[PDB]
Amino acid sequence: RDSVGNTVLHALVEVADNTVDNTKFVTSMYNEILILGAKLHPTLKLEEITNRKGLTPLALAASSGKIGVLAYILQREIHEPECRHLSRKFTEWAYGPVHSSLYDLSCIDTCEKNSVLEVIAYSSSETPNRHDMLLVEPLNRLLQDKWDRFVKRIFYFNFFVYCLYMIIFTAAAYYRPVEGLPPYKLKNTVGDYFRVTGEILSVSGGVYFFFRGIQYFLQRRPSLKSLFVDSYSEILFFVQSLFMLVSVVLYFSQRKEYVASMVFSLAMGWTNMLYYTRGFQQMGIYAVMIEKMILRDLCRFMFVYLVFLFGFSTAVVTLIEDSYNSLYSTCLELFKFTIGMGDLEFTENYDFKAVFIILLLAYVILTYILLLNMLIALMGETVNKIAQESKNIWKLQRAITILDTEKSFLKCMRKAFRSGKLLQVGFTPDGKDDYRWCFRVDEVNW
Amino acid sequence: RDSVGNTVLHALVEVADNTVDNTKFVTSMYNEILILGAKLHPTLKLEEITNRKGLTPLALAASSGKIGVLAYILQREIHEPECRHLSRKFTEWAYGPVHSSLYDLSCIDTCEKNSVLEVIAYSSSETPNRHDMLLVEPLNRLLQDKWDRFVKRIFYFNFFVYCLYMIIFTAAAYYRPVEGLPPYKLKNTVGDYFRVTGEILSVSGGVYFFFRGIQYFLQRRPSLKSLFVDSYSEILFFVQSLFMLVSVVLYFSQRKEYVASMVFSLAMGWTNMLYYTRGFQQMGIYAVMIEKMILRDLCRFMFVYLVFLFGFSTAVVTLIEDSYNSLYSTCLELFKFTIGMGDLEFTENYDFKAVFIILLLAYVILTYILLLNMLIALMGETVNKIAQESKNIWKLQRAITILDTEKSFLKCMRKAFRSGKLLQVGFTPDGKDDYRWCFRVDEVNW
Amino acid sequence: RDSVGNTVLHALVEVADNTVDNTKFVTSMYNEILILGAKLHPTLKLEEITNRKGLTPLALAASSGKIGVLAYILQREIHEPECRHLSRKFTEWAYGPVHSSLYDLSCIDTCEKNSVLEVIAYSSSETPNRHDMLLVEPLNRLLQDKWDRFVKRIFYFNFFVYCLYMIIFTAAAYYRPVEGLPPYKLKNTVGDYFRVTGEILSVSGGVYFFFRGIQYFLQRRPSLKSLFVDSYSEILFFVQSLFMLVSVVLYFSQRKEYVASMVFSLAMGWTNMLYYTRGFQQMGIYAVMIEKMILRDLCRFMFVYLVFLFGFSTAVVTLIEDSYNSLYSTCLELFKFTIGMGDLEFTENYDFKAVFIILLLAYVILTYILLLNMLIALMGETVNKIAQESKNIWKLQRAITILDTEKSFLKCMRKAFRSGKLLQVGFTPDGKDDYRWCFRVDEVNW
Amino acid sequence: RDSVGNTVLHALVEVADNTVDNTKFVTSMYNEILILGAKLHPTLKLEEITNRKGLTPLALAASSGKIGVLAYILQREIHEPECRHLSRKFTEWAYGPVHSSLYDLSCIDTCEKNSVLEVIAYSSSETPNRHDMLLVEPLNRLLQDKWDRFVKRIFYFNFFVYCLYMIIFTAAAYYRPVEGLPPYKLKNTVGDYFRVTGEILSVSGGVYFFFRGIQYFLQRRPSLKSLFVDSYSEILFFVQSLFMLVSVVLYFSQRKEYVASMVFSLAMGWTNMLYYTRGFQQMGIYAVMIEKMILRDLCRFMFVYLVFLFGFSTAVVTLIEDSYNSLYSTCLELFKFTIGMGDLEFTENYDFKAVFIILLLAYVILTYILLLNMLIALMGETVNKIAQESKNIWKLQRAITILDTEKSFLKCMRKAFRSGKLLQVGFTPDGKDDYRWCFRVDEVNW
Amino acid sequence: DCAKEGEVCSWGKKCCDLDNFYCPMEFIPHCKKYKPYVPVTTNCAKEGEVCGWGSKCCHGLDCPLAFIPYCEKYR
Amino acid sequence: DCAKEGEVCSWGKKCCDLDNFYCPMEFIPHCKKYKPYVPVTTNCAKEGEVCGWGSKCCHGLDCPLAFIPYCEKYR
Ligand SMILES: C=C(C)[C@]12C[C@@H](C)[C@@]34O[C@](Cc5ccccc5)(O[C@@H]1[C@@H]3C=C(COC(=O)Cc1ccc(O)c(OC)c1)C[C@]1(O)C(=O)C(C)=C[C@@H]41)O2
Ligand SMILES: C=C(C)[C@]12C[C@@H](C)[C@@]34O[C@](Cc5ccccc5)(O[C@@H]1[C@@H]3C=C(COC(=O)Cc1ccc(O)c(OC)c1)C[C@]1(O)C(=O)C(C)=C[C@@H]41)O2
Ligand code: NA
Ligand code: NA
Ligand code: NA
Repeated sequence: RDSVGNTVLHALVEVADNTVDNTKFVTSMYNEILILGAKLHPTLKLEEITNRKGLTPLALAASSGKIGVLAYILQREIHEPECRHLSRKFTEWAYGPVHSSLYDLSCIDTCEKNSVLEVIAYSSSETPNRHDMLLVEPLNRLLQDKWDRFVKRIFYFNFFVYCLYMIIFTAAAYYRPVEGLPPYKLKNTVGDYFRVTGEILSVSGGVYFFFRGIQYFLQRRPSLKSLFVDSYSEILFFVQSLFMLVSVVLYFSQRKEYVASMVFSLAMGWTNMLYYTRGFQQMGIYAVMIEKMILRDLCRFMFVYLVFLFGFSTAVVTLIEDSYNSLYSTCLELFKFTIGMGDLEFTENYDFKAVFIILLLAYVILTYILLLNMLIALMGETVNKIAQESKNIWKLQRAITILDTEKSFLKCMRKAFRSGKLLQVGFTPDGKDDYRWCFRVDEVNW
Repeated sequence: RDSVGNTVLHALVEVADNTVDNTKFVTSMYNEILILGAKLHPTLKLEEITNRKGLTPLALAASSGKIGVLAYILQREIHEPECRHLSRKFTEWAYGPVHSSLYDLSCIDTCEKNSVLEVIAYSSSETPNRHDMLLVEPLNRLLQDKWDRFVKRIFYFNFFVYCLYMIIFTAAAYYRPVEGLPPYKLKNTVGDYFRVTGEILSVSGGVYFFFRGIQYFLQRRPSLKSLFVDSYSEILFFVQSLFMLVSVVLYFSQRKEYVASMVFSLAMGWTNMLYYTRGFQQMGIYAVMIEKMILRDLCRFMFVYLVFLFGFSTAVVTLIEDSYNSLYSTCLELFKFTIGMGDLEFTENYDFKAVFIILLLAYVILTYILLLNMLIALMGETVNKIAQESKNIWKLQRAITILDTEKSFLKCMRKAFRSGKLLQVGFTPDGKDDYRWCFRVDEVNW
Repeated sequence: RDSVGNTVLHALVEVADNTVDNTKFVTSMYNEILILGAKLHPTLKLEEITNRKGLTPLALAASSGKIGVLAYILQREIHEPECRHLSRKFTEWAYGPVHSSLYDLSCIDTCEKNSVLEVIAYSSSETPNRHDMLLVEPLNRLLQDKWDRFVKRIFYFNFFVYCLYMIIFTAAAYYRPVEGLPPYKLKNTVGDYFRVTGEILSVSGGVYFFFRGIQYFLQRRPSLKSLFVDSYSEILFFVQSLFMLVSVVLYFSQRKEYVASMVFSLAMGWTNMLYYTRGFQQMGIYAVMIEKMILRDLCRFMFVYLVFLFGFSTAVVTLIEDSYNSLYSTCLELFKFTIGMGDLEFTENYDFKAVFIILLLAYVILTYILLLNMLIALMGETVNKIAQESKNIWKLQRAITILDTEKSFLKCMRKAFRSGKLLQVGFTPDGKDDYRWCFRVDEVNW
Repeated sequence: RDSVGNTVLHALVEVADNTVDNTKFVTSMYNEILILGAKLHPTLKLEEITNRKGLTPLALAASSGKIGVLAYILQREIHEPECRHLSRKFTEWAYGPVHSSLYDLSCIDTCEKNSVLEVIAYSSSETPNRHDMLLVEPLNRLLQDKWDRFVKRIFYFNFFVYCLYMIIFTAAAYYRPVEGLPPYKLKNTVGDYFRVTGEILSVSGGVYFFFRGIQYFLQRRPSLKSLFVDSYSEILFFVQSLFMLVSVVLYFSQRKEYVASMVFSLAMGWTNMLYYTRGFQQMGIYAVMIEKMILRDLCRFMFVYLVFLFGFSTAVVTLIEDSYNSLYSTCLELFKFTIGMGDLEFTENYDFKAVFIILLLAYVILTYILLLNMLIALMGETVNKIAQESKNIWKLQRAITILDTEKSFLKCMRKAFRSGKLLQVGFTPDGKDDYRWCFRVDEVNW
Repeated sequence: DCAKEGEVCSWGKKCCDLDNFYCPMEFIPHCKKYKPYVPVTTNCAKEGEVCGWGSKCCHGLDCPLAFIPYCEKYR
Repeated sequence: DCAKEGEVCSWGKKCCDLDNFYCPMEFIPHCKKYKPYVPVTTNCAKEGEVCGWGSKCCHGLDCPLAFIPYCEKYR
């Protein structure tokens, strides 16, 4: 019996929970069942089962993080006659500590529906072991070789182009004209032509980023609940694009406020450069730490601090009546007290001075010594919590970066395949030959 | 032999110390003894034995934290013909990994003397497993379902009402009249009517909290030694009520000092809003951390710091004689030095200046670098100590919140029972049927 | 063969290294040797061997930290007919979990040469288990009962007397006359009589502390190498006494500089009050942590910081030539920069300003961010290191406090013994009776 | 078969990976191979085979970190008749726990190509066991004796001389003449002669350090990739020499800017005195924590901080147009904000003030609270990382310090050999006697 | 050009005549004209009375800093 | 009584005539008299010249804050 046409292998992928004994259970069942199916009806491929979502059992295993299934289903190796057309791994050369294994490469690069990499790297950040799933030998070495071969030429080139764009934007912004009421009529001097060119390039960059963000949001379809947990970088780039467009709209509307928009874009224009530090072995950690601290910490501490700030602010402002002249100024003053920059003068001529002093001393003790250092202790725990995972984290930062680039590929090339339509495998119940884009990989393990 | 009429089960509850083999021994003795009692005199219930404190073996096991006993006595399960009327756990449907067990829930909701929940949640903060004892399946799931069913609507409603009350109080306080000598005669303008309404609502809230606090203190009877270790929240709310009442008393006494009281109440009126953050899965920890740090840490560090401050303060004040013009001002100045806000000017015209400098440098080195960072290390230790246990603490903080509300409930209905006078158990030595308010719970465990 | 007349038991104390199997070895050797000695020459006691240091095997085991030997030799329990006079432990009543043992307490309080307490508590801070050696039952119970019985009334009384002395000293110092050229002629007003009385009491206290310190130094005879590692408190009290005496000497010398001495004494007069917080279960930690940090940390960090301070100070002072007018002022300014209190103004009219700025920025980065937080990390390590173990240290803080007081006791009674010349032991190869100052202790252990 | 004429022992050293069973395998192979070689061709020594790098199997094992091979090959002990000339360890006196072993010492001090000391202590900080490999007994005792015997008399003396030099230099700096346009004509007063003498001594020191640094760089040949990982101290001393030489060159060129060079040298002249702090058991650690923290931390954090600084700096400078009058001043102001020294004044007359405030508050929150404390937590992790390894670390500091000094020896001394051409070993396949400079060492181990 | 009295300043414009008008810090800066410094009115405390707890002292004397201040004429 | 010129001040005594004498901060304060404010002498840099790296500018012009300053007429 089944629910939606699921095969027994499908139900077993669902049931498996990465326990060692359950792993052996499902592994042995898969071995026997696949052998029997190969012998009974060697007429068509059955692993590409359709479904309501079109999900294969290996695709489901990738989606749910059932690493135990992936460890075996992608590593079948057998030579028993009448069932030799379902093997995925082979061997050609062998030595004591080193073996030159031959791996099948289908369902990874070009499956046309949902490859293995296309699900592990695009998971919803609930899978407990997505950082380890890419450590399996075929995927790990494929990503390593794709990185070494051609990807770097595109990544470093992108980084250089972005840096040039930001330098040009900064230069154009610095030299804006001072007289009021835009738009301004250019003179025939060379400086005006350079400034106009800089502005045009800046707006072009802004428009480009806007459309890239639109495409990403339409294709990915975020949930609106995990919108900010993932896809942080696209959100920030898109926000920059919005600010730039608002700035140009105000510019052509004959208002002076466009500068107030522009500088905000300019600030992010530099800051988002930290994105490109992902993918470096060492310097990448200082990006992910900022992301975690700024999302999953301060959105909680915000309310706890704000209660204290607002309560004491209204207390002080209503106590003194006749520099604390308004609610805003007092909010700023107490904020300055919080971070140790403020000063306690105690000038004359306030009535109720003796109570004012007690309130301020209570506030300073409560906020500066007690609460703030509590926040610091929590952040210290957060950063120490991911000192050790840094290697595996970096691997994810590598992998996703590749998958966006090779998907885009920018030159109408088709060099993604590793090597060959190798016919040396050629196993099939028919008399014909076949290939699987096989990859020779040396494993040194003893 | 016995001390105060205690049964053998009672003495075994006393003796039990939560060791695994002692648990096995006591449980086996309970099984044999209860079966013997059912065989000998199946005429009346003996589990509800009275005592000088009126504690049943269940009640005593709950009070003393004998978790190993509660693991058993609340989950008795046996098939002994003619003696099946003392079982608590049953089964109706059963599958491989999942079983739909049927749990007896009598004496938990309406025992009329002292329920199990009324002891675990109201313990004196010496029981070591009070945060874990509520994790047993019957109680745990009962509380979960009671929360999900109806309690949330009351809790969020309470939170909203309190927030409105505080907003109204702040608005009324901000717009107080400026001219002196209260009470003030209202004008026929609308603003005066709104202000009077705000004041009336504020005083009503103050009176209400006063009476709620008095009722709690009369019902609970704290020891006066653990008065502040538990019941922190009622103490703070009551303090607010006292300040509000003092304020109104001064207001009608034709004194303008009432504002000095009112603002203090206003400050607390915001701050203890943090109480309602308890019960949230994540944001609740920032309340209990503050409670622990402010009680069990600074009441010890206070002595050391005060000794240093007072000693150096008197030294400086007696050294210079002829701004440090008095003991109070110098105490404030050295306090400012402690938290890095002060400044070292070294003006002219002090005699013995060369000694004054040495004293100040010794003080700064002793307090700012050495002592304060020691305090910070201890608070960091405290914060990391309860990063993990907070989850279980949150469960406790959930449970107590329910028990106050459900017991009160303020609508005189009786919808708190889970379901049914279920007769499917119906076990008794007589020919009659019976019910125990049983609850069907699916356990998924394999 | 032997070195200095040492017995075989003595050599076994020397050889024992607290290993479990060596403990069994020396234990069995002691059992057999003691039995043989009892059988061979039951004529005189042989345990009180003389030596060059006058150490018995018990005394040497206590001195060297051979806890394994103390674990047995103080609790010998055996029934060997005709040789029952070597047992130290006996029994009168016995139950399942609780036994009312009878412990020999001789040679612990009045041995007249060197008791176990008199070397365990007076060790040179190299003994590895001195914090645990007092946990052997006879010693632990002696100290606990002596504390509960009478010692507290003396300790709290001492604390109160000292507090009164310091209050009187502060009051006398505050109201010193302002006119110059001491000594000053008193007037017949009451205030002068009170001031003179206060001064006389203060000087008397100073003299008393001076003589107590001298007596301690003569009796203890410290090494001059571990002078400051132990005996910190006597050193500080003695320093106070010296400052007070110098102050009075200057006072009668017709010089007005005496105040410069007096205030220093006054400062320590308060600070040393922290000594009396030792012996409290909770608040005692804040004394030992300060002692350890101020001795075994800053005497190392001092030189490393001073190199930076002096180097940059001379660099800045020689760079600018024509507020940094002298070496002293510049040293102070850079010190202010170290602890975040200073300010970077960069005024005009210095030549070489562009290099001055680079030097200061290098200094601020090197000292404030980098070095100081290194020091803070080390102190955090120290504080967390002894957060736990110092519970055992509190026991030491108890024990030494008793041993100084009971030794003096200031009432010329001899009520320190626990109870009785109990004759119920009465074991001897002769026909006579005897007592060992035995005490009955209930041990509950199962 | 072989690659480059390597012996079987060479291949075994290469293959060994410090596993226990691989250690046993290689050990037994060495035992059998050595016995066979002694029996087959007792005509010449074959263990000391050269290679392209000139590395013997002992030398290669030392170079590659094959500690397991050093554990055996340095301590061969065997009684094989007719083949006893391959033993390195012997015995003369023996007792129960203590044995007076006799160790061969050849090829450690005078091998004339590449001693074990010359590669174990000169590793590239990639060897995994370099901190432990010198803990093998013969090397450890050699270094301990060399330290105690004669080496100290040099090292302390060296330290004193350096300190004296710096003092003179400081004086020579302080009293420079004030009038402009060097060089200055001396007067016949004594002060001028002292100043000229001081200057001459200072320049001589600078030249000496320059040539020592050049000699080191030519002899060592650093890779230019690990140039700064090792050889930090020579780099700093050489930099000092360069600054001094530039200073004197400008001095004779009739320019006033020489002082701008000189003070920089003066600063380092003090600062790097911490090099001599290495070699102390306790005070040495405070040097190493600097060396890592300034190299392997801030060269990473630099770019992350600079992005924020530059972005916000340009944003603020372009927002306000008409003290923030230039990019440099604004960069300084925001830097002052980073370390809590600055002030938020909010003066009048800036247009767009409402946006200026928001930018500054965002910057303060982003840098001061969030980023900086992240840096501090990472440094805390680094500091605690090497609190424990200090005992090993200082040993390395000892060893290298000896090897540079004794090799240099500075006085034509030849005291490095322990004692004697001891003939008591005298084992050889010939009928002759022989010596191995053996060392008698008492080992106490049971 | 600058903004006039009652107009929003500091978002794109400053107000003129700093000796006449100022731009307050309230997050919506409507600039306003100055007011004269009126002298102290009645109900100020006199010499020897407790100051700072319910009322300030008159302009002729100062209120010192202490837990329970008493005003004294400056000398 | 106060101390006279050349005597050690601030250890038990201050010096008189603060308008004439001051007690310096050198850890042994020998009290000293003030000096006249002499004007700027020669060798000061002029407008357009680099200032702050080897010489200051004359009293009639100012030296801005930047990595390579150039002096300008004070306005
Ligand atoms: C997520 C949003 C919408 C965000 C947008 C603005 C307002 C932002 O502040 C925050 C919230 C904030 C508020 C106050 C202080 C700091 C941060 O975080 C980002 C946003 C956060 C930052 C700081 O975050 C970064 O370090 C950028 C970054 C780090 C790591 C990345 O992988 C990354 O991906 C591209 C980007 C940059 C700002 O855009 C900026 O330059 C200013 C002035 C404010 C920052 O809001
Ligand atoms: C490595 C190089 C070339 C170095 C040379 C100069 C510029 C240096 O700053 C650094 C970088 C720097 C920049 C800003 C602030 C701090 C450090 O580190 C050293 C260099 C680093 C230091 C500080 O490092 C030390 O503590 C010295 C030291 C520690 C341990 C050692 O074993 C040691 O070996 C001799 C030397 C001293 C300076 O030379 C100095 O006195 C000033 C003003 C700057 C320091 O550059
Ligand atoms: Na600070
Ligand atoms: Na920390
Ligand atoms: Na400040």
